[PDB]
Amino acid sequence: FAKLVRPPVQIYGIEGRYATALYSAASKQNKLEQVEKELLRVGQILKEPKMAASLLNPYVKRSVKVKSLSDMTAKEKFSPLTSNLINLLAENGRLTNTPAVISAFSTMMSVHRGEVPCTVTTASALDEATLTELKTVLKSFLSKGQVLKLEVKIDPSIMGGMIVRIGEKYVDMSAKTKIQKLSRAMRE
Amino acid sequence: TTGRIVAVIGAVVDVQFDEGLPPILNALEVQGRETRLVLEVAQHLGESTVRTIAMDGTEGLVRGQKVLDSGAPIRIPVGPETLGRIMNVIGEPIDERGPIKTKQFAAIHAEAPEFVEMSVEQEILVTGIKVVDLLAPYAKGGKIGLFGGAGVGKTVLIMELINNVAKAHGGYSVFAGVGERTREGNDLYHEMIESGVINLKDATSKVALVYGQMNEPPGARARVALTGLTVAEYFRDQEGQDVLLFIDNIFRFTQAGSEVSALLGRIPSAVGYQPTLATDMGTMQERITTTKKGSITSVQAIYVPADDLTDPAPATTFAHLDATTVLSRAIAELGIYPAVDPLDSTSRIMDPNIVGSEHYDVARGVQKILQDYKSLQDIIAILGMDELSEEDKLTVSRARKIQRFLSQPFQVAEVFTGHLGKLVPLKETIKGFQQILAGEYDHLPEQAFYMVGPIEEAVAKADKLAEEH
Amino acid sequence: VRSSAGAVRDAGGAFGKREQAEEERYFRARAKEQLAALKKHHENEIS
Amino acid sequence: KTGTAEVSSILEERILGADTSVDLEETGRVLSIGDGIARVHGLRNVQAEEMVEFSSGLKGMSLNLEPDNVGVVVFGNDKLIKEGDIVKRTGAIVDVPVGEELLGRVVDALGNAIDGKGPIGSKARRRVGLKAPGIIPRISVREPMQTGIKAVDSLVPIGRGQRELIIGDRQTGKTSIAIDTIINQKRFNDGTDEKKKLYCIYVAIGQKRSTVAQLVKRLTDADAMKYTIVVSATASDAAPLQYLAPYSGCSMGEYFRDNGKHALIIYDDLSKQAVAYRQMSLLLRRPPGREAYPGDVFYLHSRLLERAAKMNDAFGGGSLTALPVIETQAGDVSAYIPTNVISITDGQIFLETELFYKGIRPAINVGLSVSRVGSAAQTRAMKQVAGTMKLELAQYREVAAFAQFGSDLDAATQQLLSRGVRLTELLKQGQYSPMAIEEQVAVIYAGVRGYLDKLEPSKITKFENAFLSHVISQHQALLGKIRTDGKISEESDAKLKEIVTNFLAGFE
Ligand SMILES: Nc1ncnc2c1ncn2[C@@H]1O[C@H](COP(=O)(O)OP(=O)(O)OP(=O)(O)O)[C@@H](O)[C@H]1O
Ligand SMILES: Nc1ncnc2c1ncn2[C@@H]1O[C@H](COP(=O)(O)OP(=O)(O)O)[C@@H](O)[C@H]1O
Ligand SMILES: [Mg+2]
Ligand SMILES: [Mg+2]
Repeated sequence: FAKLVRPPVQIYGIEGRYATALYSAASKQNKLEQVEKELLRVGQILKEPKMAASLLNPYVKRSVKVKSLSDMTAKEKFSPLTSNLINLLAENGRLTNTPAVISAFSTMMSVHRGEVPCTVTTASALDEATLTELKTVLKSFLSKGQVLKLEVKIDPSIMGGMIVRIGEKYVDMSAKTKIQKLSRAMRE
Repeated sequence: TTGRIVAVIGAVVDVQFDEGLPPILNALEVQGRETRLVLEVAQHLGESTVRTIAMDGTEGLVRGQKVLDSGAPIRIPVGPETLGRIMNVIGEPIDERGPIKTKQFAAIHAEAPEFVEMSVEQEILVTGIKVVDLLAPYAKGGKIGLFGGAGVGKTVLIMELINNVAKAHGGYSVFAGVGERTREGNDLYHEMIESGVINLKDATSKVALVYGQMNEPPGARARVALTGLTVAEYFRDQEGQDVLLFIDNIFRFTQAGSEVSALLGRIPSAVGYQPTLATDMGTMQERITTTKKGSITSVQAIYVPADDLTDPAPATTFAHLDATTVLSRAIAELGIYPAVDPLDSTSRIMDPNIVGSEHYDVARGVQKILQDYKSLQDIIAILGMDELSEEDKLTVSRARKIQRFLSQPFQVAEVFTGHLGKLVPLKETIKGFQQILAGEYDHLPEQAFYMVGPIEEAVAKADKLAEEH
Repeated sequence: VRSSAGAVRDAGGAFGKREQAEEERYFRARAKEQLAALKKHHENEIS
Repeated sequence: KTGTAEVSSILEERILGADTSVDLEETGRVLSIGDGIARVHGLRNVQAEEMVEFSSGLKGMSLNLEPDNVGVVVFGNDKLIKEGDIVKRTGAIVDVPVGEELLGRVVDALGNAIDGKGPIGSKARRRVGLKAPGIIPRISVREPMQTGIKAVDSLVPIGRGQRELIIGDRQTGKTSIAIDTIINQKRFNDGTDEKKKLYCIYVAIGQKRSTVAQLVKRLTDADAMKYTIVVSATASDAAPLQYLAPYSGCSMGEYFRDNGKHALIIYDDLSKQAVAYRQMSLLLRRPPGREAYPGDVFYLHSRLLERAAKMNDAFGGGSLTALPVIETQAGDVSAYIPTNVISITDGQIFLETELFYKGIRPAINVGLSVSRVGSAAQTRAMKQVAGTMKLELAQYREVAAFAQFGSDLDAATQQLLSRGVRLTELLKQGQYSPMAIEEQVAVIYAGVRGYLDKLEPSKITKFENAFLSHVISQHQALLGKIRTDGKISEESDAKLKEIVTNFLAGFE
């Protein structure tokens, strides 16, 4: 078979297989950025209430769906890769999980351009200076060229401190866990 | 080629290859293990993944561990240097004596001999056991079965055969322990060292041992039989000589095959066995054969789950054997040892034109008298012995004498009975049973015949019983 | 479903043990008698 | 939901327009391979049960045609097949060679010689999956198929075009029945009567190669290979070959049936063809039924056994007897495959081990044996003696319980027991020593007229022996008269009376 080039992050499931096929197809020939832009475009194109209502009805024949999608793709001037992907999803009847593919490829493209999603959780918000030093130290955690994608949720359930996720790495300096640890130490 | 573990479920490992896939049955080596873990490819799942069964514990495997592809099936060391050693499924030694230094490595998977290689000659192999020699005589180059449940004498009988045939056998010998107690493996190692078949000093060892006991994961039990079979095959071909091949038990091969089938995606069949039971057993039992280039005498112990001879595993195994000796628990309860069932045992050579008309007629007379005894036992349960026709009592007396006279003391069962082992030449067994049937002993009591060699020993035991009466 | 010879003692119920004992007692008695006769023959043939 | 062709390789190919350079009509690429089942992508123009050929020189039969893929069963070890291989159509359903060029040759399930005697002649080919005849070509079974066994020929007659069934346990004598039937046909094949010659086919499914080699030696010893074909599908063979071998044998026999000759095919053993089909079906993920057997297993055996016919003279008059062998377990003829094939066939020769060890070898258990064709498949002389023999044996079987008692019962039951014991000792037979019909009728006639009520039973098996030799040497004219004539004429009856009395008058 054709030795497909594997994506960086492995997505699994039906969306995973379709997205890995698309990523392998795009990586050779080199069209990942353009195909991602086209995928984002079709993200809205199909979302149109008329098109969505006409594509979620399984009683319109697959022939009509494929013809309508060919007309839409021609009317939008896509790469042959995206047009063939939409045709393939339509033939197999996998339109109801099309967004999961566009989502998957996004997750698959973000890692391609080097990104490590991050999460920070605190009892209360932060002052921008402290957020800046967090940015600096977390970028210290990463490697070379690996941009960071910070997210700062606020969880009052914890009683203070901080909780930080960098990919699968996890550091929990929250008051709640220290309280739990010390309390359990007492009871033993 | 280099691949990458992508799943670990029990003993089944899914390995993904970015380059070219390895063919089915190839051996792969996991990189990053302190010991040696070898996976064997069993399926191609598409998308470059291959499913495999691990020949060792899959503990501490990490999704992503690199894997090397050896390019050939599991290749074991073969030759005269394996004699006196012990081995795994993958051929590395487990006797703590250093590397096996051979020049030839043989793959454990091979095609069975073709039809234009079969030997069609049969000649009795005298084992020295009365019941075996009389009713189900073995044959040189033939495959022997030893069916029977648990605790009936399979291991003792096979040890007795190694004591007899193997000790005084010029050719070599191989013993494959497949999924049996490790205690027994150690006991056999030491018993051979004592006897002298395994010589730890010189290079005069006559036995090669392969072990994959019941602590091993199913992958290793399902293949240690093939490893022992490969050693035996080499000694059959290149050495061009007679070989013995003892296997204990060959039901653990089937069972180990059944412990992974459900995880390989196969629907179960029959009583929860893999769908490929008969094919998997045939592709193995068809390499244990006496071609025209050599000659393997194969003795197999076959566990029968719950004494059930109609279970799919023993039922299928029946068709691959020339001789069978169905050890029975109902006879072992009576104290008749070996508990070989005289009516449920058979042999191919048991024909008047191969053994002789005297031997054949004696055997058939014994079987007929025992069957008549069984028919009478139903009546005796209602009447009583006191109400039988004075001829029927004669049948019962002869039948009980013959039932006891088939018992024999082994040289390996000294510990249990405390008696001494006897080897009974074939002519003496035929004479003894012909006389017992002819009536030349209808005055000696039954117990005189219990656990004795030739008939004269029964006469002497009766004399002693009478003197100390 | 059929029946076969030697089935009463294959079940091993109560009739099986009863038959086993009915056989064993009788043949113990006959063994005793035969042993006595064997001793008598021994003595009478010593000379 | 999911499909097996939705793997990312196929989708990758189709996304960048690389699916147009591949001929997905007569070629395919293996998606999966495992446990002897390959799942192939493509082959859009492949017919059900057509044979495809893999790149590595192997063959396979395409059984499951699903929307996504084709399920091929490989004819050998799947060691050589790898995912991504190339599978090409052969274009033709599986067929085998046929003709007189196979006689005396051992072949495998596909007609390839395996005895190393050279290539197989083979002028004509025949598809193994051909519909049997219909209601009309056949005509009632009339001619006898001489088994050469006293019990089978006397109490369980087998005609030509009949489907008997040698059902029994393990090691009871089924293959011995088959081999004696095969060996007894030499007296007809050697002769010149062209409507009595029977050609034999022995299908050996799932037996080890040593057994088949010994069997071929046994046939050669008896000079019974020059008219025998042996089709081996031994244990080491892949499941599809064991599945097909009965059909290859049946087509090699349908050739003889169509061309006016007579054939006898011994599917030994069918309970192993059922197992091979069960494996193939379970690995193709087909829905299991009772005991894990697929739903269409009765169909599997019926479409095979319903090809044993007796064509009428407007088609040639040939015939194809079938003698399927089934190994029951404990004694359970109510299991699944025993039930199917008992409901398919026309009789059953039911063998025992109790009888085998009581000394009644062959262990044919009459009473449970039956032949729904019956007297229609017997000669007139055999009818005459066998009617009385069967009646007397039936009388003896309902008072056999008293045998141990016997004495202290009326005179009628004494006579019944005596006659029954003599008759059973008569039906005993050696091994590989079939008997011509004249010999059988002479022996049974002596037995059933009381001329052995004086002999002790232990001596009967000797009488039967010596007596037979006498007639086979001194009195050949009477035997020839009975044989050619087919009946016992009053003069021949008187001659038999005198012969039996004269020989018995001085025996001791
Ligand atoms: N009529 C007979 N007289 C003497 N011996 C017999 C007779 N029939 C069969 N035997 C012996 O019984 C043994 C078993 O017979 P055979 O193998 O034909 O039965 P089987 O059911 O085909 O065995 P399996 O089914 O296990 O292959 C053989 O060794 C054969 O020689
Ligand atoms: N020849 C014999 N004489 C006396 N007892 C025996 C003999 N063979 C086996 N046994 C009994 O059986 C037991 C061993 O059975 P074994 O053969 O090891 O089990 P299995 O056959 O299930 O592997 C011993 O404890 C012993 O009491
Ligand atoms: Mg044991
Ligand atoms: Mg047989």
